[PDB]
Amino acid sequence: SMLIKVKTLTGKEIEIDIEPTDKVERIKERVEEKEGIPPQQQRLIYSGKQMNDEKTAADYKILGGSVLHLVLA
Amino acid sequence: IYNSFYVYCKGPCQRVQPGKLRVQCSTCRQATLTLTQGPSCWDDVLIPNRMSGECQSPHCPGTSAEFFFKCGAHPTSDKETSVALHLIATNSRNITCITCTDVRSPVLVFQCNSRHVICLDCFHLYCVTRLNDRQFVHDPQLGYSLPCVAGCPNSLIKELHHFRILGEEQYNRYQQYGAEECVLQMGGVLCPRPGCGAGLLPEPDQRKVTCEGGNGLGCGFAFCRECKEAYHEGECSARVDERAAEQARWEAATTKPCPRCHVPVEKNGGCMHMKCPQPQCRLEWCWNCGCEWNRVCMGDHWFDV
Ligand SMILES: [Zn+2]
Ligand SMILES: [Zn+2]
Ligand SMILES: [Zn+2]
Ligand SMILES: [Zn+2]
Ligand SMILES: [Zn+2]
Ligand SMILES: [Zn+2]
Ligand SMILES: [Zn+2]
Ligand SMILES: [Zn+2]
Repeated sequence: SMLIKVKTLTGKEIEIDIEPTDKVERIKERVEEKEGIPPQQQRLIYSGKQMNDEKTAADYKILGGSVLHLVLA
Repeated sequence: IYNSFYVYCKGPCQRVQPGKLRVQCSTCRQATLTLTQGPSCWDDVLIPNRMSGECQSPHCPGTSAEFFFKCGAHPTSDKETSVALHLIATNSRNITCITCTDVRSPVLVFQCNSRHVICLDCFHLYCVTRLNDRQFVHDPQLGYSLPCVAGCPNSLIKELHHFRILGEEQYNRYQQYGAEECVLQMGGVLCPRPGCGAGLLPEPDQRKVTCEGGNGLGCGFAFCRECKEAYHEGECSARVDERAAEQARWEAATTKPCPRCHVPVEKNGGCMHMKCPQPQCRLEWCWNCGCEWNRVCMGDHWFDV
């Protein structure tokens, strides 16, 4: 119900549809389902804040079209 | 018009605009929630599950309010929302800006003890200059942010969407720098290859960093942490005006009669929904406008300061 972008520091963008009530862990699963990166190697950062897997996108007040940064561990 | 609320319209406006407060049931997400009481502060409309109500939607168990904001400058879609920028306020007291000293509106008011005020033009300048100078602060909890211009303690901006005032491209730049700073704070490193700038989290054991990742995630360059050159062998060398600040303070620069029965009513926090405690009148009115309570007053100034 909400489109967001997942962006590497390299500038590769991955468009993903999410529910604002979805947990950050569910976001990582969607990244796996289309880029094949295992969630355990994914670090999501929003506006400099490392995101909590048990928190929701709505907790960060992320709106449609906004960007989460992905870093590989 | 009195506007209590300002949003960042990412839509056609591409700027800070006066906003409209709306409320729905948090369960069915319909406009079917009759609030127990009106909101009186920012906390009431920003923190989930703080205010209660009765949902009128058939067989809905919801008793919780979900508030949202829309830009009030443009004809909105039903689904769209804009982020509320709580630091911003109409400058009704005609306070001067900390930077340009001019009287402007709206203004951003920092949450420092001095409640320093700055115009949106000067706030933009502050943000742009600080972003270039790598002077943004990385907080392990609050993210990538700035305090009050004057450097007041406990003034770091918490609602990071305030930085949208940078504009779309500069905001993206702000978010890239935030992630970059976050990586460095996590003990990681940035790939030094021009056109890459990948965020890599190696161990302090392995100082053999390979830019791992395919289909545009990594470049494959192998580098040494110290020099930021190709993997080496072993160890190889190879200003705020004082008077302007003083004047730019929100605060340092009770009851009201019923419009029908002139009997004094006391305000309930910041809520502008007033009900007269006089049985023969009991008028429902707006503290600000002095008209009968309506949906326009709700959207524009349900509560204030
Ligand atoms: Zn707008
Ligand atoms: Zn409902
Ligand atoms: Zn100014
Ligand atoms: Zn201050
Ligand atoms: Zn690289
Ligand atoms: Zn070296
Ligand atoms: Zn009355
Ligand atoms: Zn009113």
